[PDB]
Amino acid sequence: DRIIEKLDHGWWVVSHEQKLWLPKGELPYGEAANFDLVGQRALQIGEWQGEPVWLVQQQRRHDMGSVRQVIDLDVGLFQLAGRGVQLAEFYRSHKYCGYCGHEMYPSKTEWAMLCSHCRERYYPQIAPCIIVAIRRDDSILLAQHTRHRNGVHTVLAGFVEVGETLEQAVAREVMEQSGIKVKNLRYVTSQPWPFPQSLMTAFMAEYDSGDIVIDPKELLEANWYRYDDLPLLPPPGTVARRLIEDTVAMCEY
Amino acid sequence: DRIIEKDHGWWVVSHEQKLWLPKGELPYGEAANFDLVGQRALQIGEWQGEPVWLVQQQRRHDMGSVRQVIDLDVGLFQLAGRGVQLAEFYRSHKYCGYCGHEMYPSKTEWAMLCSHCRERYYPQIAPCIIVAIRRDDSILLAQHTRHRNGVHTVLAGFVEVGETLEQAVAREVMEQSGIKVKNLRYVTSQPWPFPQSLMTAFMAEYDSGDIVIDPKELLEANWYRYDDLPLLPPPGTVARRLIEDTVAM
Ligand SMILES: NC(=O)c1ccc[n+]([C@@H]2O[C@H](COP(=O)([O-])OP(=O)(O)OC[C@H]3O[C@@H](n4cnc5c(N)ncnc54)[C@H](O)[C@@H]3O)[C@@H](O)[C@H]2O)c1
Ligand SMILES: NC(=O)c1ccc[n+]([C@@H]2O[C@H](COP(=O)([O-])OP(=O)(O)OC[C@H]3O[C@@H](n4cnc5c(N)ncnc54)[C@H](O)[C@@H]3O)[C@@H](O)[C@H]2O)c1
Ligand SMILES: [Zn+2]
Ligand SMILES: [Zn+2]
Repeated sequence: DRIIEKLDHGWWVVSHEQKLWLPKGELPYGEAANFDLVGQRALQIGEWQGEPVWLVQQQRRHDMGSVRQVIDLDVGLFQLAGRGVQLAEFYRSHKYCGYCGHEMYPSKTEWAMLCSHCRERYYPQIAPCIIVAIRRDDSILLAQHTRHRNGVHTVLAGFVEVGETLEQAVAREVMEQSGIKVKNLRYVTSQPWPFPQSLMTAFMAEYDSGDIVIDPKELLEANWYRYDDLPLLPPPGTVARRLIEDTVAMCEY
Repeated sequence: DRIIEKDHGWWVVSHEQKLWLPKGELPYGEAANFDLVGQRALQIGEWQGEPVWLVQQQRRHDMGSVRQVIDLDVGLFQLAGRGVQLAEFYRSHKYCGYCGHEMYPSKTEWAMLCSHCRERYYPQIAPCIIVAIRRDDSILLAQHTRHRNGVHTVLAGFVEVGETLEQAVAREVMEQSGIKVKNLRYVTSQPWPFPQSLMTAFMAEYDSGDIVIDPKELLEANWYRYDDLPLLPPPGTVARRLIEDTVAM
């Protein structure tokens, strides 16, 4: 944490209310003076290839928008842009102490908010979330979502509840949304997803039993699609798409 | 979520990160046994065809940690952990952190809602890595500065915002021990309500580096041969599960 000088440089995440400043559609890069940031306060949130990544908690007049717009960057830098967006919301969300009502102040030694009155504190909230590609022989279960409305057929996802494992969360979400039981559950990777603050844990699984019965609150439609006859898919750069490619590349025939 | 009547099952009576443990054990039976009739409860799960209830209440005697009841079956201990964490979730959002007004709970999910500014919160689960680092016939085991109890265990740390589980493993191992690892394999996960972690358990393999410990986290660390292990964390912890899987090789 520090006040920005003229000869500070790097990547500047100027963020407020889940948006960040992307003039010309790009993450600002360069010297502080080129963005009128001298004298402002910033937290260094990481480093990319020799360059500090800076979080400035500030609203600009124009070009504020979604961090999704810089998802074409190297994954490592896009994760760091998302860190800034999530940190600015973390601070905004703990202006007051939840236990106490009293105003909070930020730690100097880590990402945390401390109460001026209570002994209590908070750290940023990461929301663990499962996402699973279910295979049935030569086919993959794909579904359209009620709250999306986008023509994309994708795999099944949901937030982990308190007191449950990732494995229980997969079995519970698959059952609730689609009525099927799965076997041979297998972890493959994870992915920070700042929309607003999820951590994806990505799984493959195999069909075991049951018939597709939908919860219409979550799914408009679900079905088994043969690996070479697929519909429209979620974009590259999501673990969902990678899970579907891996499952296709598996189908061995 | 409603008022309790003379109702049955497992009772998680929790205030300020403790629950009521008469005789050291979880209360089980009808509401009248425990002077609970007319109080407010939330059903938080089901165990062997019987409800598990959370009552947000302080008792005068025998309040304790959920750790006392870890000898229960994993599935029930998970539910008692849920009640403790749920009670602390509600207490931690009496007030809205955005605008400062009092919140009120959702009736359709576990959530706290703000009438005044229309933001909400869900229960915080803190993802946390734990990893058994294997080197041929050997496993990395460390003594912790926090507990100081003769127990040699594996390495663990909280995942950061913006990082993967894989980067969190590599980072925590590097910061605590100085070694670089490879061949990360996921094994399992486990809720750990102390106060609110979700452990994601990994195996890794020694790639390179020498052991140089952070004396603010570790007192000591070394490579132990799989059949000549020091005192290990108690069975039933996820740390013990990790070590026993790597011993089995
Ligand atoms: N990277 C990917 O491949 C990928 C793909 C799909 C979804 N996702 C992410 O996974 C998350 C969940 O997907 P979804 O469509 O099932 O939910 P959603 O995107 O429809 O989110 C809204 C609902 O989640 C519910 N919920 C329960 N617990 C929550 C918690 N801790 N935090 C926030 N919301 C909670 C709330 O009721 C809320 O109405 C989302 O963050 C989504 O962006 C990532
Ligand atoms: N299941 C098992 O067998 C097992 C074994 C070992 C450790 N664990 C868990 O993993 C943790 C690792 O030990 P420890 O060093 O964190 O002890 P700790 O709980 O005392 O750590 C607290 C410190 O870590 C940071 N911290 C706490 N919560 C955080 C959060 N959400 N986000 C970021 N940072 C946070 C803070 O700096 C704090 O000073 C343990 O606290 C415990 O919960 C589980
Ligand atoms: Zn306070
Ligand atoms: Zn509010």
